[PDB]
Amino acid sequence: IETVPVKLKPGMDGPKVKQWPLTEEKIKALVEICTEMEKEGKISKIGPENPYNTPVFAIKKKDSTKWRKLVDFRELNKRTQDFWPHPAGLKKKKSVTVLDVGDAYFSVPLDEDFRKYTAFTIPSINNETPGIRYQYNVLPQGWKGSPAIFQSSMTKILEPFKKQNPDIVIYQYMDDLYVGSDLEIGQHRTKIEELRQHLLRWGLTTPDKKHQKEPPFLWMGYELHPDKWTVQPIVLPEKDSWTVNDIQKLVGKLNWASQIYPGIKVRQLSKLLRGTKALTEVIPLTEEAELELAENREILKEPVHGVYYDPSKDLIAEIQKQGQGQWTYQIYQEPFKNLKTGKYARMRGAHTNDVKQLTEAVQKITTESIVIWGKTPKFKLPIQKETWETWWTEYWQATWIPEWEFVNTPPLVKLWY
Amino acid sequence: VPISPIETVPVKLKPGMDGPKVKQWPLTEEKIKALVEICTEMEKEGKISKIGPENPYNTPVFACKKKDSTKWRKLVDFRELNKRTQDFWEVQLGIPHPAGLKKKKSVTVLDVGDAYFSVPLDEDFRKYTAFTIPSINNETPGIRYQYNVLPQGWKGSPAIFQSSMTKILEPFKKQNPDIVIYQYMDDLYVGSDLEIGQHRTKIEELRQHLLRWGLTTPDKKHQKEPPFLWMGYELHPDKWTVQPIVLPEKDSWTVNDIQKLVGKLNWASQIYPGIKVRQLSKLLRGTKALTEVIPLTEEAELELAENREILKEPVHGVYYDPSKDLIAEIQKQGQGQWTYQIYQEPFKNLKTGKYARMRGAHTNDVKQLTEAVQKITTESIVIWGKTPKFKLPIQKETWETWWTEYWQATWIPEWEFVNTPPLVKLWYQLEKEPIVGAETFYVDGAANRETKLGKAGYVTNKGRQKVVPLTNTTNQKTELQAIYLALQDSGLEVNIVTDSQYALGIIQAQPDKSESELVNQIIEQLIKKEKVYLAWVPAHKGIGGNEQVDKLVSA
DNA sequence: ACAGTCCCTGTTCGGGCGCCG
DNA sequence: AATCGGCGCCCGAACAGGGACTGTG
Repeated sequence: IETVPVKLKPGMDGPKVKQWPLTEEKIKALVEICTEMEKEGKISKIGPENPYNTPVFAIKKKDSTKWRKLVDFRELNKRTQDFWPHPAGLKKKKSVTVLDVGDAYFSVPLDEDFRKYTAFTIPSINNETPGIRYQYNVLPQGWKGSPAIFQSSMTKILEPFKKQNPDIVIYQYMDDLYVGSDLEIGQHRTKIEELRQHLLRWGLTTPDKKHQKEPPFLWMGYELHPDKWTVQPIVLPEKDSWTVNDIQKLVGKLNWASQIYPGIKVRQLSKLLRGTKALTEVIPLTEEAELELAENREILKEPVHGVYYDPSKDLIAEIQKQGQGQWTYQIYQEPFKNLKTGKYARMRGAHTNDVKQLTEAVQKITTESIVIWGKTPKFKLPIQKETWETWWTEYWQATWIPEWEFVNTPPLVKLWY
Repeated sequence: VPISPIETVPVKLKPGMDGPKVKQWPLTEEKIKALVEICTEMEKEGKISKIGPENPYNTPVFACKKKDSTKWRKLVDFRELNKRTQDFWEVQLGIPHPAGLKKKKSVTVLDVGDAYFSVPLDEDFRKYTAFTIPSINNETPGIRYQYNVLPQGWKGSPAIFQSSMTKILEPFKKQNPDIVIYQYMDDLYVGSDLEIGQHRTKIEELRQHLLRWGLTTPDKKHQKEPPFLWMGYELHPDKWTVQPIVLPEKDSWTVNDIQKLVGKLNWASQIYPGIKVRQLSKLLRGTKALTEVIPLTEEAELELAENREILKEPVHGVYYDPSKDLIAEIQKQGQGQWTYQIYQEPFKNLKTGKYARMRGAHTNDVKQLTEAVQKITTESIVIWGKTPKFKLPIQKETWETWWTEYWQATWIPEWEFVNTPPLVKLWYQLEKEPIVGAETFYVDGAANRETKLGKAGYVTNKGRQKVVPLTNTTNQKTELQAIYLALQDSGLEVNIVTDSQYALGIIQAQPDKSESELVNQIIEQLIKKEKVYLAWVPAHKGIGGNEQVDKLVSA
């Protein structure tokens, strides 16, 4: 099998990203994995004359004890050449199952002139030894170009199964295969096992999970049900008595919401506060203000019109920490033109680990963006950079890694929950 | 001893570059005679070859005394070749720390003699390492040489030697999986649990293994007996300490001297608990004149006295036990300063440290405590590969009310409370609901972009008003100045309504210290109050007193 | 829309300490 | 001091980046 020539995009060098410290638990898993990969010729040792590096770490698989090596190929993917219809019904299916088929890439060799850019360094506890560096000889998991080079082989493997089951939607994104159907949950999981055995005739799938029936909060990114995803509307308070403070909060909330909803009006409401009154003073709503409020309630209840996805523009996701384990998020491409607004609650680290929560929320939001639009959004994380970099790898279980940045947000997002 | 038969590392120049053509500067006769003796020796030994006029490159050469040794070190100013040499990925990711060493029955420390001069250099790259040794008589032309081995001062030499040493140790390390070999540059900490007799047998097998690869372990540099001098530490069998620290004693100090004092005090803080350098580093602000003399402030001298006081007594650390839990305890020493100790058994510290970084213009003790917990977490992963259990001077309910009310995601791993004052507290708390029977203050401020003059005032529901004129200010400062006015001219319970997200986000984060003098004045008022409710309204929307005060300050 | 100013964060570099060649 | 290389840490400061506010018709 001859290799496909791969180039970097014009005027860009390879990645040069330092390796971050890893726990003994993770180093022992990586060393075991890589020693076996070198034996089967999938990777090979290199030296410091290769000036490129990409961070590596290990994750524990979904409902399993085995480890998966994850490379942070984000920088290489930005710099890799681009190669050459998204199923709108996949988000309409009842059940959708995510299969890690990344192991198939290790059977296709990589262009020799390109392997230098896939270099990574395994660290050692207490810096006992220098870093041991490897590069890839085969298509690597997590690389943008692996699914494209393997695309021809993937359609060939799936074509018999897709004609035997034409009612099943099969989408591919990086290492993961998204399998959607409208069957019942039990008959659906059997069809997934049918696909797993069909793949075994060609390429090996992740070892099955310890559970055959959905265990509590262990199949979060595995068995997802898109037809039950709900959008979070913007709501206004319902009070019998309103104070000056209550009306000020309302006007400020409505005035901000007027950037997303055109028909929002605040004129008759601000008239009620025309004096210089005390915050606790009760203000009776006039007939004009009650109608304007009731009309704003209607506008916020109807969905927004004329907001469509642009495949050329990046997706952006913002998350707000609302407290009590609840997180609100919005996915958009242009400011105030949201493609989706959702809410997440009851996540692991129940009532205790904020970072484990945010890391899980980022994965489900990303999962939703892959299912709906086939892209991954750039995240604006409400967390300190060092707080996140210290702990996020401990709760990650996805095969992809979205781009993110960190922001210090003013606590006036009280407009979503 | 022949040059190592290990294969050279392919080295290239940067694309479209040539070699260095730097002329040799004059040298003193003491260094010339030392360079000649050295060069004729390492030509016979093969490390160096003579070159002719075909080689058009050159690089200046000098020779400094070896660190605590009578031998001369041959150094070359390859600053021009390093700019033209390809980039490398350095494999040395950190420095080994004694606190991460486990207990072993037998310990040996080795040292490779003439380390870089044992590893050969890529044949194609040798032409660019040309240098000239100027003779005593200026009529004689002088002998030009090139390098056959890794030169000292070339940017690729450390990485290539490190990579080469690992390949040489790999067969021996695989043949003996139970022997621990800490490899840093050319110094080898070898540790095993065998008996002292069988251990010396394996050390000789290791020394012979390195000798076959052209790496001599001289007897003068072969340590077989505790205490061990390793990486600037003293490795006693059951304790470890830092080699003697010498703090300079001077009547007048300069920037350079303070910079040295700061560094050595940092280097001592890994095992000496309580080192403070905030006031000594404060003297480094603004002055870039390196030989300028700085008078020691009262706080700096007091701080130096404290450091010298705890430095006269020797402190030792313990080694690591993988079976026992890792524990870290933090204390708040000064303002913005923290110290911590990592141990397994109480009063037997593995290592100590300090965190004193000011993150942000405005912060509180709870933020800094969480920043120090993060720094310790990372440090523990590097040394021991695991996260320690924490003992923090903060109440369980104090932290619970902070992380539930803060808008950012903040977390601290498993920790327990210790009642070691001074404790970490929230000095004030903003009310969640407007206070009944509290005067409501509508504040705002404005400023001119060119004139830099501005106003700041308030209006109340009791009819009380105020407007203060300000000079050399900004929009952000006047809205902060307006809130300061409302806090000044009110009782112990006040409701404040601002239109400034900037001012609101600062106050809502509950800072207790700030780089801004104005914010610190606001903080002092907020701790004095009993109930404060801060509200936000959109500007220019005809709302309440916000409209009244906007016209007052915009005029 | 578009361009400034203000303020804040994060990155890099200057000095220092330490290891070693 | 002139006069080198690689790594880690600290602390102080220059430079860049981004978001909010304000001023223009």
